[PDB]
Amino acid sequence: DITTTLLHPKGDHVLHSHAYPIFQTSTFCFDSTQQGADLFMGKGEGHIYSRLGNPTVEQFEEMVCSIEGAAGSAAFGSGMGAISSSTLAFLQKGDHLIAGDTLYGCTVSLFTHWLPRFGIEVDLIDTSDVEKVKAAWKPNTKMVYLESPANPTCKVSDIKGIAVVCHERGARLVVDATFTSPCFLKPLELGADIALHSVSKYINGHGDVIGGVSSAKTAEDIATIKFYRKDAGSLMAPMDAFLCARGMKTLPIRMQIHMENGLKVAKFLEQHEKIVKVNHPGLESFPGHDIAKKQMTGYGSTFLFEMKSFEAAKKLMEHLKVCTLAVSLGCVDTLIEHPASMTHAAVPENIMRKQGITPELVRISVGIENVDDIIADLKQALEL
Amino acid sequence: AQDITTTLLHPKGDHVLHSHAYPIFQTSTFCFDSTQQGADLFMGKGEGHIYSRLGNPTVEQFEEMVCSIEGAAGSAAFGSGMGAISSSTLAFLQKGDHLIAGDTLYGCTVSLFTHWLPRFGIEVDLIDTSDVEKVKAAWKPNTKMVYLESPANPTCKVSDIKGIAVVCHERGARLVVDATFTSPCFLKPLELGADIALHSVSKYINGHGDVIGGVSSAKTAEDIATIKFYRKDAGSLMAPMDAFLCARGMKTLPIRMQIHMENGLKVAKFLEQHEKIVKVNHPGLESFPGHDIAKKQMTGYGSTFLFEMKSFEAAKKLMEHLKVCTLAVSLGCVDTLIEHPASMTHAAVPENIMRKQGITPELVRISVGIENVDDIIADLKQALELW
Amino acid sequence: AQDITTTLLHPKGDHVLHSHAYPIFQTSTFCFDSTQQGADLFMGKGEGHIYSRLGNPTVEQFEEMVCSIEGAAGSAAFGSGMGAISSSTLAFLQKGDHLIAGDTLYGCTVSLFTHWLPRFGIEVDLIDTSDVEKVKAAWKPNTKMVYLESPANPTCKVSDIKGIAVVCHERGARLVVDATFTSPCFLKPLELGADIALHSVSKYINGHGDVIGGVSSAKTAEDIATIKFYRKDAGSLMAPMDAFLCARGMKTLPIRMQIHMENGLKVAKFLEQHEKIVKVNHPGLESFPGHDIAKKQMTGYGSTFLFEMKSFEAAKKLMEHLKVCTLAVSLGCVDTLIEHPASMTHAAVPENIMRKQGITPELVRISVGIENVDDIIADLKQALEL
Amino acid sequence: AQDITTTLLHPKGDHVLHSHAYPIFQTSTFCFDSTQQGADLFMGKGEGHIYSRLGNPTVEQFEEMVCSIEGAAGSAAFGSGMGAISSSTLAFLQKGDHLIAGDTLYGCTVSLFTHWLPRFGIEVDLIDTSDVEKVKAAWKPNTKMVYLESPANPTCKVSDIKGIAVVCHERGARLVVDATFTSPCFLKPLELGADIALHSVSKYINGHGDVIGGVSSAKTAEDIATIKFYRKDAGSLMAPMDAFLCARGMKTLPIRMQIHMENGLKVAKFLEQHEKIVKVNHPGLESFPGHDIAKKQMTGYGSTFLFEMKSFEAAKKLMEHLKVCTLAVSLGCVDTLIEHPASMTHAAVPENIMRKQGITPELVRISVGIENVDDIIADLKQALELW
Ligand SMILES: CSC/C=C(/NCc1c(COP(=O)(O)O)cnc(C)c1O)C(=O)O
Ligand SMILES: CSC/C=C(/NCc1c(COP(=O)(O)O)cnc(C)c1O)C(=O)O
Ligand SMILES: CSC/C=C(/NCc1c(COP(=O)(O)O)cnc(C)c1O)C(=O)O
Ligand SMILES: CSC/C=C(/NCc1c(COP(=O)(O)O)cnc(C)c1O)C(=O)O
Repeated sequence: DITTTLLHPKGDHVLHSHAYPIFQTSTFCFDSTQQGADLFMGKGEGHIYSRLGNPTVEQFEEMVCSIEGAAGSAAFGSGMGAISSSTLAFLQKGDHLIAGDTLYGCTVSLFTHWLPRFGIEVDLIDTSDVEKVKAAWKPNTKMVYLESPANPTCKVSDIKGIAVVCHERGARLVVDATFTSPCFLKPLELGADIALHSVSKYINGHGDVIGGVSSAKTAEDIATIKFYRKDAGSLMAPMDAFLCARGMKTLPIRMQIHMENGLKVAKFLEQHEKIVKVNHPGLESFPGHDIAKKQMTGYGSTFLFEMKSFEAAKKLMEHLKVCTLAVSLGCVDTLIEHPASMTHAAVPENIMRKQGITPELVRISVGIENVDDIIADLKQALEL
Repeated sequence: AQDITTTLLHPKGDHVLHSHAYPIFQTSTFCFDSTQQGADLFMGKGEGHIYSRLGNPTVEQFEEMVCSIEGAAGSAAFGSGMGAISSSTLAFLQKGDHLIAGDTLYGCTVSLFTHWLPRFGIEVDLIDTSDVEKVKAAWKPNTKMVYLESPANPTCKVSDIKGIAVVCHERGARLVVDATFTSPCFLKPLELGADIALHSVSKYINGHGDVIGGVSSAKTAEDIATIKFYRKDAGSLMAPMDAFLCARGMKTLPIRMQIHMENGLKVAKFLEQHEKIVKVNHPGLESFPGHDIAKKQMTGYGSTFLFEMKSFEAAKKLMEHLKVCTLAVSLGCVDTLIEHPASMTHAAVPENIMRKQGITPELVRISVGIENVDDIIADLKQALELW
Repeated sequence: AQDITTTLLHPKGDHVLHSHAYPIFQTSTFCFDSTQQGADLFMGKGEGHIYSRLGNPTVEQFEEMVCSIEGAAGSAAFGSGMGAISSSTLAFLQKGDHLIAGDTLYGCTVSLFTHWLPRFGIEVDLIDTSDVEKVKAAWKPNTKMVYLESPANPTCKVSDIKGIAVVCHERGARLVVDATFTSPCFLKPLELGADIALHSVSKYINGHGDVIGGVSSAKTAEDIATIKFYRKDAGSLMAPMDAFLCARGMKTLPIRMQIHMENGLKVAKFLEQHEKIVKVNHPGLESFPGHDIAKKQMTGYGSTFLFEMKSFEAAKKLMEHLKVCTLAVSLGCVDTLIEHPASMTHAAVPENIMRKQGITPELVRISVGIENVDDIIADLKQALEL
Repeated sequence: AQDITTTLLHPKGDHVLHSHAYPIFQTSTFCFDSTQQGADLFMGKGEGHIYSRLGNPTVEQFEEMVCSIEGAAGSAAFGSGMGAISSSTLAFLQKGDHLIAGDTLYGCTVSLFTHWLPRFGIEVDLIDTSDVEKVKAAWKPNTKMVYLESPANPTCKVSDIKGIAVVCHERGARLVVDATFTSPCFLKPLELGADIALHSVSKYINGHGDVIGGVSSAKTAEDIATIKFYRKDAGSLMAPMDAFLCARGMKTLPIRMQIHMENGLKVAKFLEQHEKIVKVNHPGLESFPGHDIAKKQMTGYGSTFLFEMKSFEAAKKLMEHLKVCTLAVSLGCVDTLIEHPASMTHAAVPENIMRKQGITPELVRISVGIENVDDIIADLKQALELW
């Protein structure tokens, strides 16, 4: 499985060290003027300066590249860095971008405030309906950007169907697969051109690092992305790369538990009288379950449910003993959040409506704690 | 008036669990007491933390240190100098705006302004900013920003920061200054009229050659908020461990700069009088054009500068036979570094910009560290005197 | 009751500035509010910190996690397993005391007990602790301690911890158990009657091969205070960064141990039926001597064990033609390690005491990781055909 | 001869993958090429690594830096000063041996020597080592070691290291010196005849208040090997991250020490002439007994020293009303620290030893940092002149 691959990354040992060393350095020495000059022209093997390339970071990049099935991967200081670099490395004044209508808050901010200032046209549309994508299409359409399942509502898009449109019509497909991890969703295997993650979430999974990663189908696209990163400057620190690579060693095993724990918690919620509705892609009752079972080999453990009022969401969120009230997701312990007033508080009213985000919704990110302990925590909070 | 050495060693803030050194907050998220307290923090109400991309205690401590020396309204830390530069320009410039920038700049700044900005509909002109009249002649109705690096990397070309600020202030343009080469001990652009002062922290501020990072400081609370708003979406963050290391390096910044300044002037004078050396571009030498501007507008000099050999082969022979100096890119480290701009830091600069910058194969750039200055001069002398 | 997985993920204690992950207190010293407040802390009242050698918040968080799983009065972290062992024995033993220790121990423990303790006037007997009557027969009027490893490094020899604890309780001696090889998920010596339980945290507890450290946990508040008092003067400290890494590694200990156990078991059964293998020393095999004791005293098994090849040449051929397993010392890492005890971990052990622990040039020690077992079996299988 | 500043910035050793900063080997174990190569390293021949308890590259780099300044045959790093002290004594002393140690020592060293060593059959006398005749009078046929701290913590009592060395050399005893208070910039006990020189690295060497560590250096390959043999079984290891930080702190050791030495002397003179101050114990003052010995045997002074107020109440009022100085134990940090030995560092010292040390409630110990010395003096002055 994917576990052996992750624990046995390709490459040589450094001074026979079993654990890969942390290259906490800015610069590298040259043997001669020519050797230094050659590296600047991309000939020969070696390093120049950590913003161009750091061995500890490259090891992390290789690990993600191996499970994505990519030509190459680039690490960043945050998911937002991956997202900016995977879009603005390509899009320019006069170009048009189609993006999902329901996206992580700060992605809405990027697509909605910054891109138009740089002369990029952006439409947000319901990407669960492939014909809706075809109708928004323009002659200057250069990219489609998807998040599936979406944050926070878990709305599922047909990545593979959109990928066909993109191939035929000459556009890049970018997919944020943060919510599912590369164990369960491999967008490049579905026709996508770029797959990206907030490493801050599942990939690292220990709640102690912010980082991003972007993987490209072609060698030319990852070189462009890295060229942008050189100038935009969102870098993963060597220490964070050591921590991310370390976290990734247990990724396959953690995902297995996240997925099963998640399925079980959602079912407890779906059949509980105080719960109106549960948005989890693995449920038969959820719209897009068929597409998601087809296009993914498993599910993340972050999902959303509806209470009967705002008072009751507040009641539940503030009387839990095990779950922690905090933003973020995909950590080893359980997190709980209120999107309307937190993660998606800054999202414009009209995008708020079309997304379906209301004060009645509560988002949970189920950890790898014993499931029954998680359920008993939710139980006492709901029933008391 | 308390000395800068004392200020850096005693930054404002409450201790955390009485810890003498400020802890490393290696965390992504923060817990809320209640939905309301968390809701409130999201709308800027109250004091506290949400998520490290928005604000991390260890990073904020480093920001406060830099803010206190720049004399700013606030500072923002980044994953690299280039993150600070992108976020200090593109947070304000939009399609249809015009930027005037110096014609001699760090190579990747040239890349950013010359490849990326035009793609975003931003008009850019690279101008000799050592002549205020050339800046005025380049001005247009839509000019919104002037960006300077002075002394410039790598030729040390000096721009009249005060003189250019007057023009920005009269015409509604922001003045942004990259002061990396001098450090905030010696060059404080906010006191000269700049709106934004920024640094690659990777050089002098950290000083120890073991971190890549950036910082930008704004005169106005609104401009720093805009910068951090851009940083939130562009995602160039300083990691907590890197902030801890940068704050630690900065504790010795004033005494390191004092030694760098003195060492670099002595090495530049030795080189200036050596038979093998054609000329020396250090802004503290009386022979240097713009020495008079540099001495009025700065309070000292960094120790990174450039000199001319008689040939490319003489430069290669020198660079490769040093035992104290290290052949490598970067600068501002405690130990002495040396490099060849034409084929290294500036090799990717388009040909017309590189000849406008005056960069040729005979030039060598040296970044003098805090080693004993006589050991540095002896290392250079032996190499210059080779069979 | 709350499951161990949940307990490790939700340790007791206040958050620091609302930080979700516990901060790394990379500091030597702490500030006082007042002379009295500083003087009061030095007298042990009430709450706070002075200096990291005395107590560091990051390190104490890790200590609390181990203490919670051991069921102890308290825990102390060290710079290495050898620091935990040294501090758990010499904190109590003095000139004229006598120590009974298992005859099969980690090589450096042998070095401690055999070279250093006798120089400090402490008498030491290495005896076969798998037979409780031999423990009784070695007993002396000055016996103050029994030290056990079970299963032993590297042969996996099992001792009757429960039976020996009764004798220790009867005769007024402390029982100290190194449970490194099994982890506190599966072996809990303090439940068995031991007074002190210790681990090289370098192995499973951290489990990522990137930290050296030790921990010792005591039944009584007085004993853990004595251990810490010794640590204050001896100076084997866990660094704040290493404590951050050990706490973090420990968050997945329960699920890692589960895979290590199942993985190890299957590899061991593969080897036991392979015609190039004379015997497998895995305590979870029905064949192995003292399996009966190990099944009763432990709730699982570690993934490190030993097995015999036909010759030294064959052992050499195995270890040098593997593609997935790594030739290296240590154990309990996420990936598979392989080692040759006679010329490595136990090379320094005196021939005399080496003879009677039954370690020969034909023995090979394997530490099974959390890789897919099928891949580990294939690696072994391919190499057993050259 | 190359300056110590240059030596510390250019340590011998190969670069690792051309990295300018030495990497952090956050690893427990190392891979072997073959059964033979692994077996050989345990023997041990020739070059390479096994397991970080036996040797770690990052830690070994820090060890070489110390070894080069001490002029030793080798150095060993530890998890704490106490770790270095335990391993520099108990690696050699066994049951039946006799140790002579100073009567004024760091409190936890008194604890080690008076509680733990006797439990191991080692005979210990604490002696006034400021008088070589008292040392000779305490000598017995089984004396194997003399252990000194000079200037002593906290009273700065000076011992004649050179005089005592002559006696150790003639009689077959090892001389062990704890030079923490002075740093290896100013005191090199191996040049004065000591067999072992050690430090709490937690103080000046690291200098930044953010690590606990120890180091010990021996004049002979055999002695450093025995120390490392002891270390491997006692298990007091320096962590890879802590070694990276100590090596980084030590890059500025010579310049920090120069500023500490001058600041401390100026603060001691200010205090000495102040009406509130009864006495000042700084070995650089001509009024101090043993000033003549310190001057001859050291090439400078650390900046930690003690002074006498008129009362406990006056000491407390001083300590609690400082804005620059920080109230906390420890010393040798870049910022100034202040402490009350009687109730803090030396509170657990048996009262027997407390009075031969001369430690009273009127004494305050100050560790003067590298802040501007006028800011430090103004902070003391304002607190001394309080209503
Ligand atoms: C301030 S709110 C906490 C952050 C949350 N998510 C982030 C996120 C990013 C961006 O990733 P960073 O830049 O690493 O945070 C990208 N893509 C997706 C699907 C995401 O969910 C959150 O709690 O929903
Ligand atoms: C590959 S070459 C090494 C880098 C060099 N300089 C960097 C630099 C930056 C950018 O700062 P980071 O992003 O922190 O590197 C910004 N501003 C200025 C005046 C700079 O000199 C160099 O060796 O000249
Ligand atoms: C160079 S040999 C590698 C080390 C091995 N183990 C060590 C060990 C320790 C000591 O713990 P540290 O001090 O953390 O190593 C204590 N107790 C037990 C049961 C052990 O196995 C080894 O591979 O057998
Ligand atoms: C709990 S009190 C704070 C510690 C202080 N000093 C320490 C010290 C050590 C021991 O070094 P570590 O083990 O690194 O602390 C050794 N040798 C000497 C001359 C020392 O001064 C103190 O504030 O006086």
